[PDB]
Amino acid sequence: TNHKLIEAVTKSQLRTDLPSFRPGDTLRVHVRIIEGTRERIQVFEGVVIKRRGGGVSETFTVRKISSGVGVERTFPLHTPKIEKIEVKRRGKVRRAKLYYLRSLRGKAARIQEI
Amino acid sequence: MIQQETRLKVADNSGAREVLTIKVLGGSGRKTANIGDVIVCTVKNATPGGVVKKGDVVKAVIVRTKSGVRRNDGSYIKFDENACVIIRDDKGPRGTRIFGPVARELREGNFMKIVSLAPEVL
Amino acid sequence: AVPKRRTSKTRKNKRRTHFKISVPGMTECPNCGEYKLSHRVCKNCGSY
Amino acid sequence: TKGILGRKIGMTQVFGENGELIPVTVVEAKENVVLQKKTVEVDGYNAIQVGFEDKKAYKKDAKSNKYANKPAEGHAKKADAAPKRFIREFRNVDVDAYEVGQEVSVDTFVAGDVIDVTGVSKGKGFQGAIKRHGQSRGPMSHGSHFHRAPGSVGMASDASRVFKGQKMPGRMGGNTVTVQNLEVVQVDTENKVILVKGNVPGPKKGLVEIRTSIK
Amino acid sequence: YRKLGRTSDQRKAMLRDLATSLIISERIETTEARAKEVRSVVEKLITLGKKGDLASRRNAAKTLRNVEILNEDETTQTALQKLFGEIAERYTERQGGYTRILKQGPRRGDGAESVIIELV
RNA sequence: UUGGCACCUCGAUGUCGGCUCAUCGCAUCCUGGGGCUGUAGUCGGUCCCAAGGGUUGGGCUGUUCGCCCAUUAAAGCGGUACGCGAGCUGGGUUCAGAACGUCGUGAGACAGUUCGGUCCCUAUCCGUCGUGGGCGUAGGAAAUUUGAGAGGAGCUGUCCUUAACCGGGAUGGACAUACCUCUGGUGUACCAGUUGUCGUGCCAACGGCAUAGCUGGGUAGCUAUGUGUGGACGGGAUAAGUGCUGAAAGCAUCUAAGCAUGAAGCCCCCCUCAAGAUGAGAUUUCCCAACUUCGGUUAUAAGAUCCCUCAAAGAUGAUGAGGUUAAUAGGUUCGAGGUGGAAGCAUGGUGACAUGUGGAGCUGACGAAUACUAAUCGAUCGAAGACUUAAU
Ligand SMILES: [Zn+2]
Repeated sequence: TNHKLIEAVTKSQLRTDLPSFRPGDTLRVHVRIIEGTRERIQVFEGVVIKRRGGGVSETFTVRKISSGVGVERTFPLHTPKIEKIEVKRRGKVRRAKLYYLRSLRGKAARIQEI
Repeated sequence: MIQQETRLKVADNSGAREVLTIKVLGGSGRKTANIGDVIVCTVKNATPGGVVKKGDVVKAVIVRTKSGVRRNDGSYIKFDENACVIIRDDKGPRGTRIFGPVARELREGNFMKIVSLAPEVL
Repeated sequence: AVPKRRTSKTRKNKRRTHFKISVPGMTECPNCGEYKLSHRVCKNCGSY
Repeated sequence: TKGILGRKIGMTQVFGENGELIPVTVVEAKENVVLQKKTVEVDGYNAIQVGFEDKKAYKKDAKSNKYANKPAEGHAKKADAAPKRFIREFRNVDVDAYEVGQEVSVDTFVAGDVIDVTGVSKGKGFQGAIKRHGQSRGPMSHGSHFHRAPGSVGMASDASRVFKGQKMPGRMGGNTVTVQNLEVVQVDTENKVILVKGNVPGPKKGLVEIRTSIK
Repeated sequence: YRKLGRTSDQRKAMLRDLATSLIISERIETTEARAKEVRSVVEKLITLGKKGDLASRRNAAKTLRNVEILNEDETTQTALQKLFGEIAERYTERQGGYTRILKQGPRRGDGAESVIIELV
């Protein structure tokens, strides 16, 4: 345990509807947005690069490429602004943190499947 | 985190390829800038043609810092490189195309012409 | 970097006010009527 | 109005509506009671005295603060309470609204309250001028022989001395600090915890005092 | 964790000697800083012995040293054989402990505080 | 400032510029308050009160100055041995080498340049930053406190509204302070990959040494560049001013008696320290006998301490958590977080290797249980309350 009274106070905010993924997987996060007038959802699909933490303080980081420029995005895992997560692929890796992918592009930066 | 002597990549088609930061505007003694902030710079490398020439002293907005921005939700966004757009003192761009993605923090700055010319705003 | 006046005997004996030592714990042993340090073994038919 | 004593157990985060993130401190304010009232006719000033944590009862041959002693076992027995670890000032609380023997409950505070938290900050040891104060290093090369030293401690023949207040090195750390205008985020009466928005002075298991803010 | 005045490479080798000496002599006089530290090293090894299997005899050999014990009438034994055979049968119902520190005075050439470590 | 004088220092009072750290004056650079204007508004010009806080980064030059570039509400001026070399640097300047122009018959020299070129000291006293012991405070203790006195803090951009003043809002810059939930750094007794070589007899598994051999991650703690908070609203008395009633002076006049109003400044308000504040304060609790030669004395009480297990505290000491009527450390058991699939075995492959058993196995500081080992037996200190007066 981390500590009683901390697992006992922050327990009503642990989500219980997300899938279970790993570093190396591919995700399609449906984040919610409030622009100038209304609520809309905007999808963000990339590779999971790291998960750290435990409890309500857990986070993960997914990485994509937009126009040749890499864009990695970081979320609190139980945040109430993720509408739903979907696991597209499940790649095969050998580390817990895929930090080496930051210096790679193209065929050098491909994660296997299965 | 841009400071004096930091070199950025230009992400429009105004003729410039690289700028050098001369001063971050804002207050007195102010040390660094980030996305949504306006710097004074100078063109170090241009493209043949275009209005902005090598050696000009211009103003630019910052887009895509490599140490990104934190949001009120505990969300973050980081980029792979630093970029900026040369602007016109009414806060409109000097070019007419914008390359690569751009951060959603440019709406509070009222740069509505930069966020609308750009491919996906993040 | 070096003394400007010599030190008088009075000022030397006051500085040495606190340069002293205290006796040890040194309780008596129950096995042999003796003296040993508290929480250590007895150095005389070593018991504890 | 609205004092209480408690112990710091650690930091966490909560999610407010609109999906914000809120850093939070967890305080454990359990077993507070009122031990004595001070009046202007007897003491000169009004206040109530509160004791926080339950302590074991008197025993002979007790060799530690874990057990009450005969002077303290009796003071907490004028009011009918068990012996307390911590016992504090509460001077900005109107005394007419308390009775000796009451149990200051965590529910006195409601979510939305502005509060001041006081505590003894952590404790660092002997520190130098650069860490203890905010002073600059000397050059680390170019011939330099001045790296973490303080500057010049005075001037010359005029004022042939150092002034009081020179900022030299010395013990840094554990002082008394208030942080003002913090917020109560949530009260949990079953566990008796106060979720304070932000962070507070001191180590974990350290004592804190929550009061309503002075504005 | 104490540091004992050495470097982390010398401090590691000095406890692998202290631990293999308790396994052999059953009783040693040390200083009281090396005794408080080496009790943790020899007790984490007793549980590998009384645990039993092959993968835990592979993890005891990362710490013990290659020394031979001469039994009675020339029946030699390795310090890893004496730990998984004989020290692991008398400590099969004790749940923690296994070792005992006893203080003595300060020794003479420096007033370092002598101590004895046993197996209980 | 350039000087006049030559009174102090030749058995030595260390230059210029820069760095670090400041501190005071006001003849005010910004911000606060006012009078006059040739002040229509927006901007000004001038003079008065005002020292609370604030008062920038570069290019060129050893430079100081100065000139430029880009900013700012602003880029104040001076003293303090032209502040500060037993705090630092040593670029200029006036040590020995060498050279150019120039002067000299010459040795040499500058009415001038050029390249090179040794900055010592273990703090005795006052000073000042921390932290202990002794005695005192008319009995001995344990807590909680009042606050005489002291130290901090004090800055002000833009935008929206009113629609230029006066009014209301929202957000910044720079500084302070506390903290590690978040994003990051470190993490030499944490996990993993890998090279050379010597070993455990060999295979397989492992150990030494090579910067921790090297490389990829990383727990606690410590941390900023990260996360929160602050300078808020106000009172009293005034400054320059603006006045009201009002005479000396049969009118007038802010003044002499009276009465108002008026500043980022003054005294508070906010934040810390504070009975050695010898004037040593106050509350509510605890303990309270024997013996004399009646002078007083012992041990004991309540309370501590020694010694020992410790960390949230720490140079030491002090502070805190505990000492068997015990969870204080270790071990043991179960966990959190970190690593990222152990060994053995079997299968597939000719082989390097892959798959399964199985989110496996290990895991230092973090959260809980458990007396298995150590905090054993003991010892030292520590009260019986002075006499005057006045009331009960
Ligand atoms: Zn004995």
